[PDB]
Order: sequence, then structure tokens, then C-alpha cells
Amino acid sequence: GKSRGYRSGTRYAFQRDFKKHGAIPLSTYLKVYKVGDIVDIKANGSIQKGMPHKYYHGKTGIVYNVTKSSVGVIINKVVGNRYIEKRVNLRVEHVKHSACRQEFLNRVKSNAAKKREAKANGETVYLKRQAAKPRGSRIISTEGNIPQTLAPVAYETFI
Amino acid sequence: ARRPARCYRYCKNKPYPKSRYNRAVPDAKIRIYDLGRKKATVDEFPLCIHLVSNELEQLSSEALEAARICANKYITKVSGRDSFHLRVRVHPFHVLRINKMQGMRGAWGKPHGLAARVSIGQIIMSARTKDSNKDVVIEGLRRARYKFPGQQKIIISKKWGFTPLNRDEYIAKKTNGEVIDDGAYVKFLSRKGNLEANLQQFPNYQYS
Amino acid sequence: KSQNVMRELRIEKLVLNICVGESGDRLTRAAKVLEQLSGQTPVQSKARYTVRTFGIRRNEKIAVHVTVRGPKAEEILERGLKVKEYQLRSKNFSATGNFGFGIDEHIDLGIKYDPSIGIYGMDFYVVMGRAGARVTRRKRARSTIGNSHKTNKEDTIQWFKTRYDAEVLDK
Amino acid sequence: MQKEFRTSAYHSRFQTPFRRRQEGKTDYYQRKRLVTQHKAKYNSPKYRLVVRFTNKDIIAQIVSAHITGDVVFTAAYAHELPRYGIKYGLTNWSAAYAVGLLVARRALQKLGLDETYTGVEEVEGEFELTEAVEDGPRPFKVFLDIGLQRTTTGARVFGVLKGASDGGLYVPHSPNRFPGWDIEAEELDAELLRKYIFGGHVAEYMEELLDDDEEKYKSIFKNYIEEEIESEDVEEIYANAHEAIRADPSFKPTEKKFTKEQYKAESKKYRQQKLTRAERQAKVAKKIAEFKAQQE
Amino acid sequence: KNTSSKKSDAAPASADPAKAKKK
RNA sequence: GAGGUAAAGCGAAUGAUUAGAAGUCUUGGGGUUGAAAUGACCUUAACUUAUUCUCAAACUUUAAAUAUGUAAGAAGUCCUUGUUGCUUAAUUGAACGUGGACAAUUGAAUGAAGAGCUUUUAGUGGGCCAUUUUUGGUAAGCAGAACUGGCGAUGCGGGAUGA
RNA sequence: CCUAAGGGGGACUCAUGGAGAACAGAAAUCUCCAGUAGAACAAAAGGGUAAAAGUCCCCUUGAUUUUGAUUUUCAGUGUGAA
RNA sequence: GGUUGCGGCCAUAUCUAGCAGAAAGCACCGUUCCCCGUUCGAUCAACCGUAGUUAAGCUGCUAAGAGCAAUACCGAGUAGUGUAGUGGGAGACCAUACGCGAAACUAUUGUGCUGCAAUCU
Ligand SMILES: [Mg+2]
Ligand SMILES: [Mg+2]
Ligand SMILES: [Mg+2]
Ligand SMILES: [Mg+2]
Ligand SMILES: [Mg+2]
Ligand SMILES: [Mg+2]
Ligand SMILES: [Mg+2]
Ligand SMILES: [Mg+2]
Ligand SMILES: [Mg+2]
Ligand SMILES: [Mg+2]
Ligand SMILES: [Mg+2]
Ligand SMILES: [Mg+2]
Ligand SMILES: [Mg+2]
Ligand SMILES: [Mg+2]
Ligand SMILES: [Mg+2]
Ligand SMILES: [Mg+2]
Ligand SMILES: [Mg+2]
Ligand SMILES: [Mg+2]
Ligand SMILES: [Mg+2]
Ligand SMILES: [Mg+2]
Ligand SMILES: [Mg+2]
Ligand SMILES: [Mg+2]
Ligand SMILES: [Mg+2]
Ligand SMILES: [Mg+2]
Ligand SMILES: [Mg+2]
Ligand SMILES: [Mg+2]
Ligand SMILES: [Mg+2]
Ligand SMILES: [Mg+2]
Ligand SMILES: [Mg+2]
Ligand SMILES: [Mg+2]
Ligand SMILES: [Mg+2]
Ligand SMILES: [Mg+2]
Ligand SMILES: [Mg+2]
Ligand SMILES: [Mg+2]
Ligand SMILES: [Mg+2]
Ligand SMILES: [Mg+2]
Ligand SMILES: [Mg+2]
Ligand SMILES: [Mg+2]
Ligand SMILES: [Mg+2]
Ligand SMILES: [Mg+2]
Ligand SMILES: [Mg+2]
Ligand SMILES: [Mg+2]
Ligand SMILES: [Mg+2]
Ligand SMILES: [Mg+2]
Ligand SMILES: [Mg+2]
Ligand SMILES: [Mg+2]
Ligand SMILES: [Mg+2]
Ligand SMILES: [Mg+2]
Ligand SMILES: [Mg+2]
Ligand SMILES: [Mg+2]
Ligand SMILES: [Mg+2]
Ligand SMILES: [Mg+2]
Ligand SMILES: [Mg+2]
Ligand SMILES: [Mg+2]
Ligand SMILES: [Mg+2]
Ligand SMILES: [Mg+2]
Repeated sequence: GKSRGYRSGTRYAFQRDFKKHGAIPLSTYLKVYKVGDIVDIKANGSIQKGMPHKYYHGKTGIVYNVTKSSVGVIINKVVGNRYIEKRVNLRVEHVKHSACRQEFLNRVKSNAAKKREAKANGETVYLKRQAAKPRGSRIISTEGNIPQTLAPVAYETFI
Repeated sequence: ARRPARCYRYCKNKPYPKSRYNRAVPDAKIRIYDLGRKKATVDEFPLCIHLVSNELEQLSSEALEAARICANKYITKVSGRDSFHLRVRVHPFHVLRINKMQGMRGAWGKPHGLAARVSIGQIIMSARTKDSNKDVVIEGLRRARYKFPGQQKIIISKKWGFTPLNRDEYIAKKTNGEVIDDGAYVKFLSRKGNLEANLQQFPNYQYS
Repeated sequence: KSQNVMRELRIEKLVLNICVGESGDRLTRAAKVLEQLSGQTPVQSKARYTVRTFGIRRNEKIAVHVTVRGPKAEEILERGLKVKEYQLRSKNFSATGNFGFGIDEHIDLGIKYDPSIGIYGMDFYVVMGRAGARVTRRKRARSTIGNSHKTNKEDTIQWFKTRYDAEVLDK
Repeated sequence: MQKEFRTSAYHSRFQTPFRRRQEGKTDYYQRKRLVTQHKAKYNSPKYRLVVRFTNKDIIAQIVSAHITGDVVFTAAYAHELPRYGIKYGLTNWSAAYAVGLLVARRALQKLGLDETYTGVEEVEGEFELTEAVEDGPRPFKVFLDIGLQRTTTGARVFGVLKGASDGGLYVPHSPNRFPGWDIEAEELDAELLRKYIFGGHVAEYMEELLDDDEEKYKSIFKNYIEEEIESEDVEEIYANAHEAIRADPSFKPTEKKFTKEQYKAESKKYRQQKLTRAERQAKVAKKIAEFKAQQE
Repeated sequence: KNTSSKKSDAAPASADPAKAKKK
């Protein structure tokens, strides 16, 4: 007999963290979600209402609706050869703001601050990010660091 | 009754132990893992000799029992029953299955026997004895090697008996009062925890 | 200071138990005896499970017990110690500083005998404690009692011997 | 021979509760239900009337909760009452009523809703809720937070409730926990509630005890005796206190006999400070050597 | 009148462990 | 961000599991110390304590690799103040806006016979093989799954010969 | 299968161990301490739950009405369930 | 800086055993007419702040403490793994190449930080 229920295979996914069971810290209920916010989805096993399906555990999406205790999040799911827009109603216990927005949002501020400062100084500044480049030339001092010669060691048994 | 061991040599299946899910499992043929003078103190038998597997393989409980009996008999016959402490270091916890005891429909087998799954470098048998009984104990294990399939090496341990310390570090910890007897084994001093209990347990502790 | 006023030992409560093995009229008369002795309506205890050997069944009203505090507890305790002629054993004191004894006839206490009532034996247990036990019993900020403030066997034994001029045996 | 229970694995796998739950001070279930706000009202806060009783004081605070911690809006203490004319019985039910009225009036002064939402100016003990004014801002809405204290008809927390309701704040409530509620005949006897508002029970105890035990009256009611305050003029003590509370509900802090730095320096002289690593290492060496005398 | 209330939860007990004879 | 497989762990929970040592007033028994004591002794067996050997697809604190969700701007960021019957104690917010500022390094790489969209219809709906992961089975040129690449549908050079 | 074993609120805290109390003993009832859940939650198993979701008490019928939106299986059809 | 009320993070805060704690606070503490709840004013309810106490709570310090937390020329570039070969080996399995890379172990350090309001030698 095959089994394919709603929470099948979620034995460990929906578990609470070790030594983290019980009551929900109240910063979860004090956070404010606005339409357009990017949120990570992580089902809390101790709250069974407004709980996401196991597919959305670990997914990140956009808030589109705000209700009394829940937010609506838009997820794009692959169905065959295309994406289908999914609209999941989730209580805020299974939701947390995504930490990706802010890095962008700080880099936007830093670029704006750097551009005006170069504009203030009448010079130019380059704002595009760069991948790590190969390192330049360098000189290695040997005062106190004369090279030590190593050799491969013979085989030994230690039991 | 019992198939040839060649049918069960390799670790082809996941571990299938006794549990709440398989209950009608027979007992392993090997029940005794410590032989000889198992109550001897650590200082009596400094020399340790291992039989080590050079194979990722399964060894039946029948083979374990046979090799244990062979080694024990030979060593007690040649050097006496109180000249060694033999320990079998692998326990057969994996259940083999047999199907016929139609065809392939509903072919999930019944428990048939027990085997230990050994890796490369895993110790199968350990023998702590005196140095003068080396050639005897070695010859005791080399015969036991014949009861096993695959390749095994007889390796003389660098350590004192069944302890994790080398034969020089044990003497250092012994003259420093940093080890005490515990019957067949020993306890080592810890520099952590209740100071008073540690000091009481090791009166001969030359503190520095 | 070990000689502090608030470290004074004194009785917390006295619990009177009559475990009549059956339900019905006999248990009712034991409850009448307890309500007579204490002046308070007692409470009946139900069997937690069924034992055929003891002739009891689950949720059958078996025993009756009552808790008394204050001067009435002191009066009942000395009335019961008179029956024991002020001589307990060392084994009668628990490691937590509580003690108990058991009388065999309730007319020995000094109450009127009724043929309809009959005689019942009775069980006495005294819970000892110093001041400040409310910490462990209040709702908010419940905590534990410090080691020196705890009640133990020796302090209770010495306090009983001093306050009653009695003897604590140990046979 | 039983197994020792308190093993190292027991401590290793132990999950400690929230810090303020292990102190036994916060019921986080009730706190979650009180504080949590409708997510579609976003940053509009819920306001709590925190009511706490100590052995000597009544604390009433208007609080809104945030991630960095709770923030006090206003606060009225029972020890503020002597400024208003109540010097004794700072934990009466009537002292609770006075504290509730004071915190309500002080909050309304801070907001600016003084002339609007005066409240129940003629306290007759009738059940009443602060009704909104047409074509105007709604009354300041506050929900009661009694903490761990049990809900009983006659409890002192609902005295602060009635005071806050009478002070002009809108606090939703029912009258079946007030003193004077007949549970059999489900109506409120407003006469007994008004009696409780103006210290009627204490004055009646004074009168009933005085003619039955003068020595106990002398010990229990000392402060009244050296002030020559009888039962019949208790009511005036509250009626005036009420008036004064409505005249100037603003908070006046106690003038401090020392400055913050002087207080800190004085307190810093006591309380032992942790030993350096070297000191305890020397202690360990001494204890090892001093253990050598019991080698037998 | 009044009676003791079930503080426990062993609804389908009707017996108890550890209660072994010959012990 | 999510995950709970590999590995690892068991003097960490659960479950399995070898050996001694020291202890205890329910020790589980045998003998004698005994008038008997249940109060010692010799013993085995129980537990307790600190250790010891070995394990788990349906155990687990920890915890990969590979693989996976989202973001990397002009539909962006910031400033001011318009609309509502929603919301706030409110002149608070919510959403949608007027007006203004930030100009090509307009905010990573690489590529892009360009991107996007629609209608309509064929054949097919027996599959099989190789590496790796993997299940049943003693195994099978056996049966069954995962990912990819192939044969089928495909000739050419090699493997003599061979999907 | 359940008028509660549904809903709300309140109070309390289980499994088990130790030490004690007449009959009473391995198992009756009473007391204290310890007790991270080692219990209980209708029924398989997993997850979840401790001033509770467990035990007890009080009041109830939200197991109600009108229909939309959404999640799973999915053709993004039905049904069931949420 | 201490203390209280309300908190955020939720053990660097827990657990065990000792010792100390000025001021205020908190607390234990005293009583039962009243609202209220109990077998029991023990809990809960109310009254007094009057008769007493830091004994306990609470707070701080101590411990080659348990636990927890952090760090690393610790173990270990080990186990494992992505990718590769007409590599080795009868096989089981193993080596090498380009990459990623643990857990246990060992050692050291630390043992709540902090927001709003009020108050204090
Ligand atoms: Mg089946
Ligand atoms: Mg299945
Ligand atoms: Mg998880
Ligand atoms: Mg539901
Ligand atoms: Mg859902
Ligand atoms: Mg530029
Ligand atoms: Mg297989
Ligand atoms: Mg055999
Ligand atoms: Mg061989
Ligand atoms: Mg009977
Ligand atoms: Mg915690
Ligand atoms: Mg509540
Ligand atoms: Mg039950
Ligand atoms: Mg594994
Ligand atoms: Mg493994
Ligand atoms: Mg591990
Ligand atoms: Mg004998
Ligand atoms: Mg404006
Ligand atoms: Mg514009
Ligand atoms: Mg980049
Ligand atoms: Mg077509
Ligand atoms: Mg088509
Ligand atoms: Mg077609
Ligand atoms: Mg067709
Ligand atoms: Mg075919
Ligand atoms: Mg066909
Ligand atoms: Mg291929
Ligand atoms: Mg290959
Ligand atoms: Mg096939
Ligand atoms: Mg074809
Ligand atoms: Mg081709
Ligand atoms: Mg060709
Ligand atoms: Mg060819
Ligand atoms: Mg060929
Ligand atoms: Mg239910
Ligand atoms: Mg219900
Ligand atoms: Mg309910
Ligand atoms: Mg409840
Ligand atoms: Mg229905
Ligand atoms: Mg279907
Ligand atoms: Mg559907
Ligand atoms: Mg569909
Ligand atoms: Mg559908
Ligand atoms: Mg449907
Ligand atoms: Mg400082
Ligand atoms: Mg003081
Ligand atoms: Mg009282
Ligand atoms: Mg009270
Ligand atoms: Mg103190
Ligand atoms: Mg003190
Ligand atoms: Mg430590
Ligand atoms: Mg430490
Ligand atoms: Mg590899
Ligand atoms: Mg390959
Ligand atoms: Mg070649
Ligand atoms: Mg490599």
C-alpha cells in the first residue's frame, strides 16, 4: 500500500530544533509584513493552522495579502515545462523576513553615498561589483622564516 | 540447512538488525567474546596482538565461533589457559535472509543467520599476553585466520594491552601516579571536574 | 545566624486518614468520625485502579482523609500523642522532616463511643515546616527553599523531644 | 539501590524555559493573546493596563510591546497617593480605584484628551463604559493585564479597572467581577460597589471592631488614631483625593537626595567581584598541596 | 459532599507496573 | 534561506550489546556463625557507581559533497504632501498617487542566428542499455526505482566478431 | 468512534523514584521531596503540546448561515480533505 | 551601580554545594468584618504596614564543579563526496587527477547581555 498524505515524509522537516520546542518567542508575532516583502517560509510544527504544504518549507516568496493572523505569499512552482503562480495563505509563525533584500538595499545606499562623494570631489567612482581577481606580485621575507624541508613519512601502524 | 558462506560474503544490503520490526531472529552462534584470564590486570599482559581485516566483507557468527574456539584451544594447549586474554572485537548484528525456506512473488525472506559487517582495518580479534608468549599467541591467531574468508593480517600492537596508550606513555603515566586499577581495566586521572574527588582517587599523583 | 526567629520549626498541617477497604455505610461512618474529630467536612478518596486481592475496584470510594491547620491541629496532635503515651520511634520520621503514627481505636482519643459507629483505627501524619514555605506554594515567582531552611529528620526529632518531653525510640 | 537521576546527560539535554517564565513572573500564553495585533493594522499598537500588586505598593502602567522591549506610556504608583491626600491603606480596593483613576487622568493629560473624555465625574457605582464622542477621536482603548493574579469577583485589580474606566479611558469589561455582583441574581448592586469605591468596607470594619475589641482597634488602626481620623470622614478622604487627582494628574518625580553618580558609587562599594584566573589557579595549587595531609 | 480529584492521567491503567509478585 | 542522506556518535537520548572492579538495610538462592538471632561470615546472582568491546533503513546531539528557494535596481532609492466608506486614541498607518533629486560603471560574470506571443494538427502512450546511487533475490543475459548520457531512430574509425 | 472525545475560560500538573503513616503485605489510601515529559492526548505511525493541546471544573453549540479565493493529488479537470 | 514592574533575545541566564548582601525595593511576615475560594484563609480572596525577619526567596561571589557558549599550527586536509581515465585488482574493494570538505577527540577562554518606566546611602 502506497501512502501519499499531506504531511508524508515530513518527520524531520517539521520537527522543532533540538532544545527549542514549546512556546513561540513573541518577536515572531510583533513583526510587520507589508505587501511586497520577501519572506522565507519555514513551517512550525507546533502551529498546525495556516501551515504550509511540505513543498513550501524552505521556499522564499512575495507577500501579496495581509489578513488578521496570516499573509498571502506568491510562489512560482515548476509544473512540467513552466512555472505556475501559487498563492499560499500562511500564518506569520511559518514566515520570516528574507535577509537577502537588505544586502542589496545597503549596497544601493553605499553606491548612492559613494557616487555623491565622488561627485562632490568632482572625480569618478566605479560601482559595479567584481569577482575575486588573481593576486598580484609580492616579496616574501625570510628573516625568522628560513624554509624548512619536509619529506614524505614512512608507513607505520599505530594500533 | 545452512547455505555456503559464499552466498553472504558481501555487504550488498542495508543493515538488517534485530528490532521491533524483525523478531523471529535466531541467536548468534558466538556468545562468549572474552576468554583466557579475563580478570588479569593491565600490567600482567603488556603485549597486544590484533587480527585485522583487509576486506570490506561479512563474517558469519558460525565463523566467529569456529575461529574463537580454534585460537582458544591452541593457546591454552600450548601456553596454558591463564597465559592470555582473548577478546572478539566484532559482534554479528546484521540478519541475513533466506527466501525458499511461488518463485519470486512475495520473495521477502525470513531470518536465516547473523553476520558482522567488517571494514578495512577493523580489528576482529585482540589477544593481550606476555611478551614471552608472542610466538604462541601469533600462531593461535594464524590458525584462526583459516576459519575466516578473505585476507587478515596479524599485527603486533604498539600499545600496552588493550589500552589506548603506547607502551612508553603507559609507563610514564604509571610512574606518575596518573592511572589506577579498575579490575581488568584501568582509570586515568583527569584534570577536569571536582578536584577533591580526583585527588582522593589518585593519592600517588605527583603534581607539578 | 542559625538562631534566627524566622527559622523556628512549627507544624504546617495534620492529615487524618482512614482507609476502610470498602465503599458504602462503613466509609460513611468513618467520614462521620473524621467530621466529628476535626469539625470539618472530610473528603473521600477513590481507588486509583482495581485490585481483586484487596477487594477494591477502580473509582470505588475507598478511603477518607482530612487536613487540619492551626490550634485545632495542635490539639488533635497532642490528643493522639496521649494515646501513644508520647513515645514514637526514630523510624517514624521521614527524610523530609515529616512524621506520622497510627492509632488503632478512635475512642481512645477521648470521644463518645456509639455502637452504630463502631471503632475505626486511624492514621496521623504531621507535615513540619518553618516560616517562608509560601514561596514553594504561591502562584507567582515560585522557587525552592535553601538548604539551611530545609526541614530534616534530626531537627524535627529534636524539636518533638523538646516541645513534648517525649521519647523517640529506634527499635 | 536506585539510579542517580541528575546525570550530566540530564543537564545536557535540558531545555531551559524563557528567562521570565523560569522566574515565574510572565504568563506568555496570556501575553501572546493580549499583545498580538491584527496584521492588517500594521504598526498600530495594542495598549495594556498592567496592574501589579506588591506587599506594599500598587503599580499601574500603560504599556505597548515592541521587539526591543516593552515601552511605558504612563505609570501611576500607589505611593503617589500621599500627594493626593491618601496616606494610609495604600493597598485598599479604594487605593486601587484611586491609582486607576490617576493613571487614566495622567495618560489623558499626556495625550491631550482632558476636556474631552472627562469620565464618570459623579461616582455612583453604576456599571458604565467610556462611550466615543460623535465627530471626534475615539477614546484611548486599553486592555487589562492582571498577570498571574487570579480572577475573583471582588479582586483588587478590577478596582483599577473601574478607575481606569471612570478616568475617561475606554477599557472593555463586564461587571461580574466587581465587588457587589450577585451571581445568583445576575445584576450588579451598585450601592455596595460605590461603598467599596470610597473605603466603605474599611470604615465599617473600623466601626465594627472598635466596639468589639478596642485593643485590636488600637494596634490595627494606629495611624488613624494619631491622626484623629474616624470612619465617618473616610469618604471625604477619597472624595477630595478624587478631586485633587482630577485637578493635576501630572507626574511629579521625587526629588533625589543624591545624584545618579553618587548612588552608583555608593552601591559599587559592596558586592564581591570575580577572582582573576591566576588567583583561582593559586587556590587550586594550595588545595592540592593541602590535600597531602590525609595520605594515611 | 467532596471527593478527591484525579490528578493523574493513567486512564487505561487498571493496574500498575513494578507491582510484581515474589518481589 | 531550506534540507536530515553520506560520514560521525553511543564514558550523549532511544534501542541492541562484551567484560571485569568497588559498593548497598527489600540483597535471589546455597553452607556454617549460630539455641535461634535475620543480626555477621564464604559463595554466586541482582541492582547502583565510574569504566570497557561492538551496533541501527523504519536511532540520533552534530553534520557534508552533489543538488535546491529567493535577490543582485529606472517597475530602483530617497524627500514633500493628495485620495479612502479601510485602520489608529490620533493629524496614526495601509494601498494607490501629484511634485522634486539621484544620468550612462543605471549598480556582478559569461553567452545570446534576438525576445515574446498565438492557432492548429501528426505520430507516440510495449521500450531497452552503460557509468554512478539503489531495492527484492543465492544469483541471473532476473525483476524494480533515481540522475545523466545513449541505443531505439544512427551511418562512420576502433573493440576480430557484437543495437 | 465522539453532545463531547467539539468550542471558550479557569485552576492544577503526568510517567516514575526516594523517604515516611494502624490493619496494609510487591499492588489499596495519605504526606513531602525529586521529577524536560521518561505519561496522556479514541483508533496505525510520525510530528506537536507543561502556569498546555495533558487532568479536573464551569458555561455552551462555531459540528451554525451566504457563498467566493487558495493548498494537495492535478490535465493545474473532478472528488476527498484542509 | 543596586531594586521593583513590564519586557527582547531565550542556559554565557540552567543545575549542585557553600558564603556574603549597606540603602531602597522586593519578600517572608500579622489578621479574618467585608468581596471571594477552600476538607483546611495552605493556595485563592480581603484587611492592616500595625507586632517581627533577612532565616528563606531574590541578588552577588566561590568550585582543576556538571551543563551551556565561544575559539583553534587540536584531531584533520582525516572520514565522506562532485567530477575523470581503455587506472590497479578474479573479486571485495583500492590508488591517482581536478575540486568541496565533516563529526567525535584534544586544549583554551567565558558563565547573561540589554530596552521602557519608577525608585534608592
Ligand atoms: Mg501493507
Ligand atoms: Mg509507503
Ligand atoms: Mg528540521
Ligand atoms: Mg482544524
Ligand atoms: Mg496551506
Ligand atoms: Mg561613475
Ligand atoms: Mg539488494
Ligand atoms: Mg558455529
Ligand atoms: Mg582467510
Ligand atoms: Mg475490602
Ligand atoms: Mg530556553
Ligand atoms: Mg489567562
Ligand atoms: Mg486518560
Ligand atoms: Mg550512517
Ligand atoms: Mg554509518
Ligand atoms: Mg557523532
Ligand atoms: Mg553454602
Ligand atoms: Mg502632510
Ligand atoms: Mg515622480
Ligand atoms: Mg560578483
Ligand atoms: Mg497534436
Ligand atoms: Mg500536439
Ligand atoms: Mg495527440
Ligand atoms: Mg492521436
Ligand atoms: Mg517490453
Ligand atoms: Mg501500444
Ligand atoms: Mg553511455
Ligand atoms: Mg568507471
Ligand atoms: Mg531492467
Ligand atoms: Mg519501435
Ligand atoms: Mg551514434
Ligand atoms: Mg567498423
Ligand atoms: Mg565497430
Ligand atoms: Mg573482443
Ligand atoms: Mg481535544
Ligand atoms: Mg471543550
Ligand atoms: Mg477546553
Ligand atoms: Mg485552560
Ligand atoms: Mg458536520
Ligand atoms: Mg485523484
Ligand atoms: Mg482539488
Ligand atoms: Mg488541477
Ligand atoms: Mg485544481
Ligand atoms: Mg475543488
Ligand atoms: Mg559597569
Ligand atoms: Mg531593607
Ligand atoms: Mg493567609
Ligand atoms: Mg492573596
Ligand atoms: Mg534573604
Ligand atoms: Mg540571607
Ligand atoms: Mg564547567
Ligand atoms: Mg568549565
Ligand atoms: Mg571520489
Ligand atoms: Mg568513472
Ligand atoms: Mg589500455
Ligand atoms: Mg582530493
